[PDB]
Amino acid sequence: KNKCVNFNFNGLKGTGVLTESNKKFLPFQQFGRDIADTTDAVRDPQTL
Amino acid sequence: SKFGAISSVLNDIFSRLDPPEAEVQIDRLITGRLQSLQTYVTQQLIRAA
Amino acid sequence: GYFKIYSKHTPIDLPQGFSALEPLVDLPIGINITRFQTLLAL
Amino acid sequence: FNATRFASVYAWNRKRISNCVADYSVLYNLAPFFTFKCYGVSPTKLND
Amino acid sequence: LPVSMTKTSVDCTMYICGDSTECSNLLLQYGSFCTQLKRALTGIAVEQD
Repeated sequence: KNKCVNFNFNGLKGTGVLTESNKKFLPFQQFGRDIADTTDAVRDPQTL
Repeated sequence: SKFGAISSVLNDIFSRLDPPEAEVQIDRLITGRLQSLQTYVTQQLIRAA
Repeated sequence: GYFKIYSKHTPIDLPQGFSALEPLVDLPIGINITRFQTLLAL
Repeated sequence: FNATRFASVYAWNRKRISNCVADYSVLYNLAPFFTFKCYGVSPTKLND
Repeated sequence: LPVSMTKTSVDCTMYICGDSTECSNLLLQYGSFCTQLKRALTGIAVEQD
């Protein structure tokens, strides 16, 4: 985390920085998408 | 927007389809985004005038 | 082909308030449903 | 894939596959598989 | 009476391709569209000033 690294989370490929989250997601949600299909947040499939 | 393709994000287009096949969708997306950007630039030029 | 069960509990006819339904369980199998019936515990 | 009996075009079988690890490398490795067609997906990119 | 606007600069790679590396190799075959867009945006920015 906290470094520009290529991420591959459950088929989602791209380049971005992973930082510590402060937002609370609901237990049924798994992805947070911004405007115009912008993937802003994601959960870890290993440690949730 | 899909711009006539099967997906809107090209990162999975390059990951699911082979390079010989994904080129059509990539060129379609590039043409659509270039047309959108050119329309935006024309509107901005009219606004600037 | 997937039966969805959405529910939400709110303490209290139906009031004029607003409340969304949160997903609880997503059954990945679906069948041909035409009728339904409830059950009581009198 | 190698079942003993297969259904006809009417009342065809359907199995639910979940919570496991798929490996499509054994499929195209078999010799008598003549036709291998896909729509929107590539055979090589089935492992990622 | 308005006299000025917001000077906006649009990048070609981050908009059309985003973070894809295989996409940047295909924009070079289309010519100098981005050269026209950046020049028009710079002209608008100088015109507002």
